[PDB]
Amino acid sequence: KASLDTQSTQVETLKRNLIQLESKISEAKTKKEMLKARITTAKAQEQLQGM
Amino acid sequence: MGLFDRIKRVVSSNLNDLVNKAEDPEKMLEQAILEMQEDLVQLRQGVAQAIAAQKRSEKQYNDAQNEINKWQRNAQLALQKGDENLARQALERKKTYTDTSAALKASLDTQSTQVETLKRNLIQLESKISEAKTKKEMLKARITTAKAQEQLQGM
Repeated sequence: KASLDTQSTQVETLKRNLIQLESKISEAKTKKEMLKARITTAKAQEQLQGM
Repeated sequence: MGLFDRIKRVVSSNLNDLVNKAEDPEKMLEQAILEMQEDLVQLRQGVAQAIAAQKRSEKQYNDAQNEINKWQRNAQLALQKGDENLARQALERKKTYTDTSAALKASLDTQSTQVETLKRNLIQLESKISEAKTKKEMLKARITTAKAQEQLQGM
């Protein structure tokens, strides 16, 4: 029972860690999205040259 | 000295030759436009991905809220039980979860603001391509006038 309780506590922590990890990837994606927005501005400058 | 001097003469000739080969109004605009179109599609996909990512975060946030509610019920049960340790553990669990939920909500709000900006940017980008098309249309009209002059020669 003691081992099970410890195991139960451990799995819950892992699940919480997994959720945190999942949150971290979303944050990275958000950072990537900001970078993508910057790329569009560079593309716009190129478009002006074409005109 | 002349080696450096030789490069300058060569560079001017090389630069002039290179620009002339690629100096096509339609080709230059098209290449940039194609890249822009691809970028726009990628941006739209990214926005869709961001929305999907945001939805996943919301689901996680919803689960956390449900967990807090479950914890609250347990805390109430602990008080009825009269065990101090059980009640204390529940309170600690509620506080960390609440902080996490608040952080998630703040992140979600920021994400929501960011996706909206991207959507607005995409709309602006879409407007920009239309403007380019309008410019191209004006150029096309000019071409017809040139064709008319050629037609007169044929007569």
